[PDB]
Amino acid sequence: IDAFRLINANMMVLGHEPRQTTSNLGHLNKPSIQALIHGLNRHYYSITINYRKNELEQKMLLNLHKKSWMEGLTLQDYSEHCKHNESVVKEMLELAKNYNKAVEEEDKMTPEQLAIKNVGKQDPKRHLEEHVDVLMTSNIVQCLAAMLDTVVFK
Amino acid sequence: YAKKRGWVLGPNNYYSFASQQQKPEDTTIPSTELAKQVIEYARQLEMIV
Repeated sequence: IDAFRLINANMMVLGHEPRQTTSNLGHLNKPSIQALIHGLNRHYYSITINYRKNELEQKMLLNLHKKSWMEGLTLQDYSEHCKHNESVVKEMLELAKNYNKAVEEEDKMTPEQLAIKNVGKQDPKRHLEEHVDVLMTSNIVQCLAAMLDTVVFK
Repeated sequence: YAKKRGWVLGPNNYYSFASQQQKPEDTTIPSTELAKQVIEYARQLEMIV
């Protein structure tokens, strides 16, 4: 979204965009190439946009578009949760065997060059513990919500 | 032992009472401490950043 304003031709011997004592002109956009090919900057000029943004409209649009009350202690119970506990471990086994491969390799093939010529978003740390995080977050939030429902409901 | 304890000779028989416990167990009642025990796991993973 952008806003504009038509400039005169009477100031052809003077500075079009007659701007002055401020340093917030170089912000918000440099004049883009797809827009200065047209009447920028000799027919019209750009003008800055910020938003009259306030509380009681910010919070009612935050809290009402993304909210879940009774969902916060549901279970998604175990037939697909414990199934997903198989779904990650299996390739994590094979990716651990791939983690075995690079570490027992450990050759002086100029190892700062050996690490940089095989960046692949791959085994040793990238395709590692990322899975360990997902196994951790899924099982704790499952089991902690399970113990609370025993506590709360009788 | 008749005056200190029981063990009174009745009809040629000593009576020792049952010293048996009752064992009131649920053992899911470690639910608060088990929910507590999960919390310091995720705490010690995080919080050192």
